[PDB]
Amino acid sequence: SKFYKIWLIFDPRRVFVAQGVFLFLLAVMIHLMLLSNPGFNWLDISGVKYERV
Amino acid sequence: SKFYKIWLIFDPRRVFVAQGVFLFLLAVMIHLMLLSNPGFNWLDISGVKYERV
Amino acid sequence: SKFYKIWLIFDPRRVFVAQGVFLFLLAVMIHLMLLSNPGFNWLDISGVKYERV
Amino acid sequence: SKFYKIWLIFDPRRVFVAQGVFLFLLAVMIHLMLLSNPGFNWLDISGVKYERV
Amino acid sequence: SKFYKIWLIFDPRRVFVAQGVFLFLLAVMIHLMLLSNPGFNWLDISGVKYERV
Amino acid sequence: SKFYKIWLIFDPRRVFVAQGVFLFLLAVMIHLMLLSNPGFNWLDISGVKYERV
Amino acid sequence: MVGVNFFGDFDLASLAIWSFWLFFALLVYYLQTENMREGYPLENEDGGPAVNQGPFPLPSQKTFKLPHGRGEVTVPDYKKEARDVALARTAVNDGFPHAPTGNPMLDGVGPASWAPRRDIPELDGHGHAKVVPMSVASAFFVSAGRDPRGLPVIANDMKTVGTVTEMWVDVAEHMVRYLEVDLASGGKCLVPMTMAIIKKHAVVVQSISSAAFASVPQTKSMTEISMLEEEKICAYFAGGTMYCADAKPK
Amino acid sequence: DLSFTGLTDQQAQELHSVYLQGMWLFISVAIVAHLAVFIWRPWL
Amino acid sequence: DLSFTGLTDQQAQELHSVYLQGMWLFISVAIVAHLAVFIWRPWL
Amino acid sequence: DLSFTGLTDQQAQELHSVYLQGMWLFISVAIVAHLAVFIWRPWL
Amino acid sequence: DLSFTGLTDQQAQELHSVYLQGMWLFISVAIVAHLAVFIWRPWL
Amino acid sequence: DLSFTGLTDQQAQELHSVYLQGMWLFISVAIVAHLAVFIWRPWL
Amino acid sequence: EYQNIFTQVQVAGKPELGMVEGVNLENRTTGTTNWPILGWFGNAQLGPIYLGTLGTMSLIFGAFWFFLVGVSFIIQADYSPALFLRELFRAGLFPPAPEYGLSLSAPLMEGGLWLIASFFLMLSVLLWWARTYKRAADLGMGKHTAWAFAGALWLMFVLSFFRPILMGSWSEAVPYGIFPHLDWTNNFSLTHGNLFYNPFHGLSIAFLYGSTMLFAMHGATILAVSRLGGERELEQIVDRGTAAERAALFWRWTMGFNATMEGIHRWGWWFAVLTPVTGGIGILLSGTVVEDWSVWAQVHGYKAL
Amino acid sequence: ALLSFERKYRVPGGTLIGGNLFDFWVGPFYVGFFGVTSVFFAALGTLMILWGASLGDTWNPLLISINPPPLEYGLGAAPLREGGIWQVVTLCAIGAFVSWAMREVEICRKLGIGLHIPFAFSFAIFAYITLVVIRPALMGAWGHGFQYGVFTHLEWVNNVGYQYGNFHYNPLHMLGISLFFTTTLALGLHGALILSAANPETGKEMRTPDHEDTFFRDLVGYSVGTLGIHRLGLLLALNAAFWSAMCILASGTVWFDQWVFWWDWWYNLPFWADL
Ligand code: BCL
Ligand code: BCL
Ligand SMILES: CC[C@H]1c2cc3[nH]c4c(c3C)C(=O)[C@H](C(=O)OC)c4c3nc(cc4[nH]c(cc(n2)[C@@H]1C)c(C(C)=O)c4C)[C@@H](C)[C@@H]3CCC(=O)OC/C=C(\C)CCC[C@H](C)CCC[C@H](C)CCCC(C)C
Ligand SMILES: CCCCCCCCCCCCCCCCCC(=O)OC[C@H](COP(=O)(O)OCCN)OC(=O)CCCCCCCCCCCCCCCCC
Ligand SMILES: CCCCCCCCCCCCCCCCCC(=O)OC[C@H](COP(=O)(O)OCCN)OC(=O)CCCCCCCCCCCCCCCCC
Ligand SMILES: COC(C)(C)C/C=C/C(C)=C/C=C/C(C)=C/C=C/C(C)=C/C=C/C=C(C)/C=C/C=C(/C)CC/C=C(/C)CCC=C(C)C
Ligand SMILES: COC(C)(C)C/C=C/C(C)=C/C=C/C(C)=C/C=C/C(C)=C/C=C/C=C(C)/C=C/C=C(\C)CC/C=C(\C)CCC=C(C)C
Ligand SMILES: COC(C)(C)C/C=C/C(C)=C/C=C/C(C)=C/C=C/C(C)=C/C=C/C=C(C)/C=C\C=C(\C)CC/C=C(\C)CCC=C(C)C
Ligand SMILES: COC(C)(C)C/C=C/C(C)=C/C=C/C(C)=C/C=C/C(C)=C/C=C/C=C(C)\C=C/C=C(/C)CC/C=C(/C)CCC=C(C)C
Ligand SMILES: COC(C)(C)C/C=C/C(C)=C/C=C/C(C)=C/C=C/C(C)=C/C=C/C=C(C)\C=C/C=C(\C)CC/C=C(\C)CCC=C(C)C
Ligand SMILES: [Fe+3]
Repeated sequence: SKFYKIWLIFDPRRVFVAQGVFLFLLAVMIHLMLLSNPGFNWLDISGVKYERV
Repeated sequence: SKFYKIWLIFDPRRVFVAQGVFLFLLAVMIHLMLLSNPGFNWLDISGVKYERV
Repeated sequence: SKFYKIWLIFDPRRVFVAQGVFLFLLAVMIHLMLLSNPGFNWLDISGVKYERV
Repeated sequence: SKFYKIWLIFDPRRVFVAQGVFLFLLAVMIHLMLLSNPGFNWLDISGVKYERV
Repeated sequence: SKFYKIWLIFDPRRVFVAQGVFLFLLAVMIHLMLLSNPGFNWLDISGVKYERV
Repeated sequence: SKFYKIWLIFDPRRVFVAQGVFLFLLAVMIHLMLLSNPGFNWLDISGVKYERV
Repeated sequence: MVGVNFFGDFDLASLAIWSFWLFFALLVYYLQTENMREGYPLENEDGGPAVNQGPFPLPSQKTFKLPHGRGEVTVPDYKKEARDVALARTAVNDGFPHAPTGNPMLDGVGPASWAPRRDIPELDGHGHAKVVPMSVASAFFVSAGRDPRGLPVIANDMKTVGTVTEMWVDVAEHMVRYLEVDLASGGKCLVPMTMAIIKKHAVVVQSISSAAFASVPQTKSMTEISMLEEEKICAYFAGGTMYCADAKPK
Repeated sequence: DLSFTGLTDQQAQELHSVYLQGMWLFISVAIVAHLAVFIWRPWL
Repeated sequence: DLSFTGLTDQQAQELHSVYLQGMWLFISVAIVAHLAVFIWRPWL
Repeated sequence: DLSFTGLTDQQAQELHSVYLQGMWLFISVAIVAHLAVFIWRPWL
Repeated sequence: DLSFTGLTDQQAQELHSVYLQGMWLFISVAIVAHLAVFIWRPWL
Repeated sequence: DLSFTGLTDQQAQELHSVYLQGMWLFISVAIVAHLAVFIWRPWL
Repeated sequence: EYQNIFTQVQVAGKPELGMVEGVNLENRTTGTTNWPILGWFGNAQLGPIYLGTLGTMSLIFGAFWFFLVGVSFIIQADYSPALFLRELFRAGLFPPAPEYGLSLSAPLMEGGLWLIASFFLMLSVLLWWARTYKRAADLGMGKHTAWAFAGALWLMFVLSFFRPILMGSWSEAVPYGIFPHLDWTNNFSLTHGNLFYNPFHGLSIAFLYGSTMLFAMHGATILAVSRLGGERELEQIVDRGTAAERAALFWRWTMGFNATMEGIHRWGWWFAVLTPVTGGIGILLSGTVVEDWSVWAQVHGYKAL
Repeated sequence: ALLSFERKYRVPGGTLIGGNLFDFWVGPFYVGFFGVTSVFFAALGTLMILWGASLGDTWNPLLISINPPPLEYGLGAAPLREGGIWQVVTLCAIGAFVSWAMREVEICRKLGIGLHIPFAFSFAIFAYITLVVIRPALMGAWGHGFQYGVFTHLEWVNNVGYQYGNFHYNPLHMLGISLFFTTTLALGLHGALILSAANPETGKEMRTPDHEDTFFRDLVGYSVGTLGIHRLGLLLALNAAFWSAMCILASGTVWFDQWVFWWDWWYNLPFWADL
């Protein structure tokens, strides 16, 4: 409920910077897993769906 | 009990950092272990289930 | 018995952190050793039990 | 058998940590030598005793 | 006869630690030598003796 | 004759430690030399003597 | 990108290597010009500007801020050396040695040359004098090796000039830097630890004669030493390595 | 007053509020994206 | 009062309460996830 | 120096008590886990 | 009372006593374990 | 009583006594073990 | 003459705990020990260390990577402590086989554990990089150390991250054994023709040799001018003395040009940094652009025939 | 053209052989007796390299190669077109390298400073002489020296490396590689630390040598110190040179199989021999 007091413990600037870099790397990592798998590579799936688009 | 005395011993910042680190490590390792096994690899499981999905 | 006096000799910070690390690493080792055995690999066992779950 | 005088000389912290590390290593080595032997490997033995447990 | 005076020369900590490490290493050496030789390897001896135990 | 003068020249602790280490290395080396030769390996000799002890 | 080439056999690999050569020529230019912040412009052998100055032009001025209120330093400074040098050329052409016009060691020329540094002590990170006698440091003690204090000091001719009475240490980097010698001449003397060998019986200084010890550059104070005094003392010993070498045995 | 950061108990109110707004925006967008992906190509 | 950390006991009360609230939320979500995964593919 | 750690007699008590309860909870959960695993696949 | 660690005689006494209880527990459990293992699979 | 270790005379005798007792116990147990092992599998 | 190779007499005062210039002191340990066997060569103080968030996280991730490599060794030794010790240099944790491509679906003992360990190794080196940056930032120093470390990290990441992705297979990353990664290096040269005919491998070697030669030269120079206040390199940058002058005149008279006290360290920085920077470029081009550096050299006129 | 502080150091003295006969400068370069010999040796070696190139079929400076005599000439002097040019260049190279070091000695004596630089360069010279003299003499043929060419001496490195299987499994080679890698790392760290102290963050005063002690103590827990880093870099590089020379000297003289089989002493220790 009263989770706001984290800002009394951790510095907002550093937690925002770390959160941003963490989220970016996580997003890139998941997209690259999906492109790795030939069941979720969306470029090739779309190529086959429309018969080479 | 009255476990709160732990925060009298350890600085909360170090505890929070360590605990987040170990939770992240644990989650990454479990997910990768499941992906390595071909009975719990959900991407490939779905690919088989939905006839290429 | 009267084990409590050890906390007058050993720093609780060091002891607690060391026990935490040691127990975590021991548990990881035991689980990985069990997964390597193809008689206690519970993921594969469940795969067999339910006919590919 | 008034051996308590050893604590007058030896640091209890140092001797306790050394004993603990040495005992853990000893137990691990004995267990691993037993697991290595296919006559005392209890994971593979139970597999045969219960017809693949 | 009166070998006690040596504790005035040699510091007891260094002697006791060196001697403990010494005896441990010597015992480990002898056990490994017996285990290395396949005529005093007691694990395989028992395996043969009790029909694979 | 009057050799005790050397104990006024060479420190008993250093000399005794070197002597102990040297004698141990010598005895170990001689024993391993004997064990290497398949003519004086007493374990194998006992094995042959008692028809596999 | 295998086998696919620009320009008819010019590759992404060819492109990369040519790109590197271009970058490396630029980096060599940068490195050379960075290394021209001392000693330029080139002079002629009479103190005037040289006719040739080299293919590389001088870099732009750069400033250092100095801690503990010791101003700023901009380089290249374009200034000429701030000391007179008692030499005289031995030939009207160029490329030949200039000969000392008096005593090379007392004048401070050749291997005895000193640079005109500031007449203030070098400081540690806390603003205190960096090199001091152990009578001042007072928490320093000999930790290993043999203490030279009280030993006789022997010059490069086998004659003893006095005894070691004090060590001067660097309080920032825990090191001995000078030995203070009490001289039978009548006064005191600092000897660089880099120029002394400590042995069981004596400290031997194989760069300076016994007559040279009578005239070692002095310090204003016996509790601190300026960088100028340091230059003069160390230069005196290093120059003795040439101008005292005939006093050696045989 | 407890402050490992020097901030005020109220300054944590405003920072927390704005951080929650940004958080909820990001998560709502991610939720809609996951719904769309799951319709387009289900993974469970 | 002893303070390795500079924390007063009343600050420890609140900090521990909030920590427990967060931990319980995390564990409850993980429990729901495990029930769902067990229904989807049981592993024992 | 009786107190190598800055702890006193009584706060050493309280720390030991909470440590011992935590250890007991860990061990009891481990015992139950081992019983369940032994029923599921006995290794002895 | 000479002591390389500074612990007096009496703390040595109580520390030695508690050390003995711990040591006897460890050895007695190990004895029971070795008996059980020898029954299960003898090794000599 | 010149002493490098710093111990005066009284520690020497009791130290030696307990040391010798432990020594003799160790060799006695080793002798019993060697007799048992020799009976089990003679090596000479 | 005293060669300043070993200290003659060591001295010690109060231990030095560091400069305070914006460092969080509560993250700096307080215990120093003074070890005189090191004081013969360098400093004797085993000083405090700084331990903050980045260092703790980096150590945790790296230690876990190390642990996971060890556990794999134990398992492939078939649990034997004897094989484990006999094969401590010959065993490796190997990447997945080629058939698994870049997918994350390879058995745990056939590349999966390699992937998990590799992830945590990646995390720790990047956190250590951030540490090298932030320790400089907290003292108010320039960022040269972090940039230099970034160059070495670039070679590391082309080795196991960038190039295997561009080749489409984890199987081309380097395994985690002492002898098997040397085997990997040998195999890599053997499969791409001959890596001697890789121009960036040649340039990397030139910068390795040059950085070794340069620091022979620079250490010898500073030692030779130590009679003057030579090794106090800082404060000779801002107040030139005879040590800097004589060091410059030695090399000017010897080879016709010289450096300055500040600028020799730029040469060394660039020679050291260019070794992994240029090396990474040459590995990245191998397989991706050039398959056989021998025939490429023949076509580009520096291998005969 | 003299540097603005150079004049006071241009004094007579410091020579070893010919007194004031050669005690003069040519531009920046000090000459001395060994400058005359080093110039002559370098010019003659370069000019025989060019003459040997003329006798081949390429003027491409990356394909020119002067080859040692065939093995059948042993340690004899070969006909000048059948390995003799290589021997002439090798003798010229030794003459120039040694003359260069002796010239460095004279410059150190004139600017009264230590002789560490010629000493270190002599370690480099020893590695070269091991490569072309010591090892081929023990093997009994000059033709075991390496051919002189920008890319053909790499063919020598390749052939000799693969004679003993994979050359990585050479313990002295391992030691030498570690010293080369470590000296490069140390150069990187030392240059970076100096530059960081001299070039702070914008607007800050220049850092002290205390700050750089503090930087490494914070980063790794240890600081070797200003004097220590130079001693360390010097000895690291010298050991890399020496152990590389020992590496190559051992191969073909005292060891002849694939270097991988050397570790069979550890792998065939009798207790785990058969496992
Ligand atoms: C048969 C073998 C092949 C061969 C195959 C290869 C291959 C393959 C590679 C090289 C590479 C290199 N080769 Mg080779 N090479 C051969 C012959 C040679 C010869 C010779 C005399 O014959 C020489 C001198 C060299 C020299 C070199 C180097 C110049 C270069 C590596 C540069 C570098 O920075 O490395 C040292 C730096 C690193 C390895 C960077 C990574 C280190 C990281 C930063 C460490 C961080 C910390 C770590 C994770 C954890 C532990 C720390 C804890 C404290 C415990 N090669 C032959 C032809 N060579 C590399 C290169 O760049 O090629 C272009 C490379 O990948
Ligand atoms: C198939 C190839 C084999 C192999 C086979 C060999 C062989 C064979 C040898 C080495 C040697 C070495 N190898 Mg290996 N090596 C391999 C892979 C590697 C790898 C790697 C990452 O894979 C590395 C880092 C190394 C590293 C090294 C070094 C330890 C060493 C080279 C340095 C040296 O000798 O300096 C010594 C420096 C010199 C000889 C330079 C001398 C310079 C002289 C004094 C001055 C010249 C001036 C010049 C003419 C002037 C021009 C004028 C201009 C004005 C400038 N090797 C593979 C496995 N390696 C060599 C060695 O140890 O040699 C001693 C060697 O012989
Ligand atoms: C310019 C290029 C050169 C260079 C540069 C360079 N390297 C650098 C730097 C720079 C400028 C740094 O700032 C950085 C540094 O901090 O140096 C002191 C670093 C450094 N370069 C290093 C190594 C290194 N550099 C190399 C190469 C080079 N680095 C190039 C030649 C090599 C080679 C040649 O292979 C190596 C091996 C490190 C000393 C350091 C980077 C520190 C680092 O990466 O930390 C990450 C941490 C880990 C992986 C943690 C490991 C933890 C231990 C294994 C724990 C042990 C615990 C216990 C024993 C038990 C363990 C198991 C389980 C039970 C836990
Ligand atoms: C027969 C063929 C002859 C050549 C073929 C040999 C191969 C050459 C390859 C390396 C080049 C080495 C040649 C070095 C030249 C030596 C002469 C010299 O440098 O002095 C002349 C010049 C004048 O000095 P100065 O007046 O003080 O300059 C500042 C004033 N404006 O001083 C200067 O120019 C100052 C500039 C310094 C030059 C920087 C040196 C760069 C060396 C880095 C190389 C490392 C990478 C090499 C890669 C090798 C790959 C194979
Ligand atoms: C056809 C196109 C081909 C390319 C040709 C064009 C290239 C032109 C670029 C100029 C050539 C180099 C000459 C100038 C660069 C030298 C650096 C410099 O100018 O000064 C150094 C400067 C820092 O200034 P400083 O006084 O030191 O103060 C900083 C205080 N913190 O700044 C620096 O210190 C620079 C520090 C960063 C330098 C690199 C660090 C490496 C980091 C990781 C490298 C990994 C990336 C690998 C890239 C490979 C891509 C395939
Ligand atoms: C297959 O094996 C092959 C390896 C046979 C060959 C092996 C040969 C071997 C293994 C020879 C080994 C000989 C040895 C060294 C035997 C052991 C000697 C020792 C040191 C035994 C010690 C036993 C137990 C002790 C000291 C008690 C342990 C447990 C306790 C609870 C008391 C101390 C520890 C704690 C945690 C309590 C006090 C501390 C606190 C903080 C309360
Ligand atoms: C994927 O790779 C591999 C295959 C390695 C194996 C692992 C797979 C998995 C599942 C790994 C585990 C992934 C994790 C850690 C999932 C958990 C993710 C979390 C915790 C996501 C949280 C996201 C975002 C939060 C909590 C908040 C976001 C807030 C914003 C975006 C708003 C920020 C902007 C603001 C506040 C504007 C105002 C700014 C100022 C300075 C006032
Ligand atoms: C079979 O393979 C096995 C190998 C998978 C791999 C691993 C096996 C092992 C070792 C598994 C078990 C590992 C362990 C030890 C798990 C225990 C995990 C714990 C302790 C989870 C607890 C989490 C508690 C959290 C995350 C606390 C809070 C949650 C939040 C979202 C933060 C809220 C807290 C606040 C806001 C307090 C901040 C303070 C103030 C004043 C606001
Ligand atoms: C008693 O306890 C233990 C078990 C300690 C016994 C331990 C034994 C040990 C620790 C043995 C360890 C041995 C060795 C040989 C360690 C060193 C191995 C070597 C030679 C490592 C060299 C590696 C070179 C490189 C280039 C490594 C990594 C490069 C990267 C770019 C890492 C990132 C790569 C990937 C694929 C990250 C993956 C990310 C995802 C999301 C899958
Ligand atoms: C199964 O596969 C392979 C694994 C077959 C075979 C492996 C065989 C091996 C390696 C066998 C031998 C393993 C060994 C040597 C195991 C030793 C285990 C030990 C030493 C266990 C001792 C544990 C001691 C304690 C005190 C454990 C837990 C205590 C706590 C968790 C205290 C909790 C209280 C805390 C953290 C205070 C605050 C309270 C809370 C609730 C946070
Ligand atoms: Fe330097």
